[PDB]
Amino acid sequence: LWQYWRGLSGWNFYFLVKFGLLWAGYLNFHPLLNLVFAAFLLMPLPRYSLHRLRHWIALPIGFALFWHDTWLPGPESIMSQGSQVAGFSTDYLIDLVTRFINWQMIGAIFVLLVAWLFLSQWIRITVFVVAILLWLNVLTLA
Amino acid sequence: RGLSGWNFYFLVKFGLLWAGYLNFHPLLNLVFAAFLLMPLPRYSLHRLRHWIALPIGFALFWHDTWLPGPESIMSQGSQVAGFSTDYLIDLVTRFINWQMIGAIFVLLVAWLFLSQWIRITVFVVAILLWLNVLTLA
Amino acid sequence: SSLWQYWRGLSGWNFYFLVKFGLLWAGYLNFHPLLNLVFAAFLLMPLPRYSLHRLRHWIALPIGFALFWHDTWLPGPESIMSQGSQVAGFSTDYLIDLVTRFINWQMIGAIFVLLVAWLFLSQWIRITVFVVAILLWLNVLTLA
Amino acid sequence: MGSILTRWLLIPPVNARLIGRYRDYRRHGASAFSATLGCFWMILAWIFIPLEHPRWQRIRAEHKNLYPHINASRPRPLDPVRYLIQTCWLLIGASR
Repeated sequence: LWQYWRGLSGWNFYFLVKFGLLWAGYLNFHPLLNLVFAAFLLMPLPRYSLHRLRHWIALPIGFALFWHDTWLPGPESIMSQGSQVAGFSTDYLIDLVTRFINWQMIGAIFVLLVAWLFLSQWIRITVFVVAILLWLNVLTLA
Repeated sequence: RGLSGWNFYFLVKFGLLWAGYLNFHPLLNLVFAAFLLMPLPRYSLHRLRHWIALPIGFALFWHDTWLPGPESIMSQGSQVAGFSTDYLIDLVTRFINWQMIGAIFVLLVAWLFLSQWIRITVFVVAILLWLNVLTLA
Repeated sequence: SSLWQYWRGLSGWNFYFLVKFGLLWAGYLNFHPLLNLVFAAFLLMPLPRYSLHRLRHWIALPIGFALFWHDTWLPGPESIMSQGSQVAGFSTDYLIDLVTRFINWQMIGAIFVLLVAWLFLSQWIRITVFVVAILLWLNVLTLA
Repeated sequence: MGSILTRWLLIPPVNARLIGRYRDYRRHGASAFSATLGCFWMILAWIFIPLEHPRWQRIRAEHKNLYPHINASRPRPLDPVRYLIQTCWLLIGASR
């Protein structure tokens, strides 16, 4: 089964971003759910097809989980209030978007991406991600 | 050949014990563990043991849980047959702590990963022995 | 195809950052640590294709300039355009005098010395490691 | 560290690999203490460093050239520090 354990690949970056956001105070982090998700991603699958399937399944799940961890209104609230947003002029929407998007945060995420690309070659980032996840869970239980 | 898949069984029990969901009977579980560790030379005896152990393990786990005895369910089961499918689903969702399920899953993955490096049986037996000592002290 | 053959040091941009650090130290620059880091990250990003590298340099030049201008207290291009019509009325002699007053020959000489130092040191040491370390350090100081 | 303890704690393939290596270190004149520590560090390196990656393969292949002062077959307790220092040197003033 040793040969079938494949590190969190691109999902390492997903978690790093989450950690960064948690640290910045933008995320309500649910430690156990994220650990379960990580466990799901680390689970040893022998077949290449199962790996593809996992990636496909993991993408929506990861997104959902990320959203859940965010302070963002549920898709239901957006759908019910979305009809009010459709009446906003394009200029207002752009203004809202520019105010909402912190270009500094985007830049940080980018820097993190480059760092991750660079570090993933030297160090097993998965080990750290899992360690931090374990640690965060322990903190929530203590 | 070590406690193979039964290591996970005990780990789950330990986890539940720690969470307060299980009344752990240390002696019965030790005996069960001893039964599982007994060296059998033949591959067939190993299969038999697994078959026997499955009902015993389940019985023991149930016994260790706060769940109503099969007798109580059978006697009250006729009252549950009248419940609408929606109520049953609601009851089931309320009863199942999705967090616990997730924890068990995580434990499983951890166990699969660690079992490749370390003999988990040694730890399980050590904890069992320790828990028995605590109950006698 | 290990993305690795494609990691190239900050080459000439090392000098750009050194100059910035020197100016920051002299108190002439309001250094925005995160933006400069992002820029550095952009420059370090691994690109497999030679064409993408050329493109990066082309893009990086205006960005680097813009960022350098931003980090300086210099009036925004808008202020210059709106007040520029007032500067067009200045006699060539005045403009030269203003320029001579504005340009500190000592600072130009320092930049030149820094350039020579960099060319010389770059032969022995990887300056990129230092530039990135200082950038990271400056960012940490702003967060502490 | 043929110690009954490793036989009890580690699975047979892992134990066999560790013992093989340990013995290899002993054959090349490493003290028991140094050999154990070497095995420990290796394990740590495997855990944190993707030794399967083409980069680490190249570095391992050129180990004798890059780290002439460190004998891979005779580990010394301060070998990690030596690796760090040398690596720092290679990273900084080492261009020719």
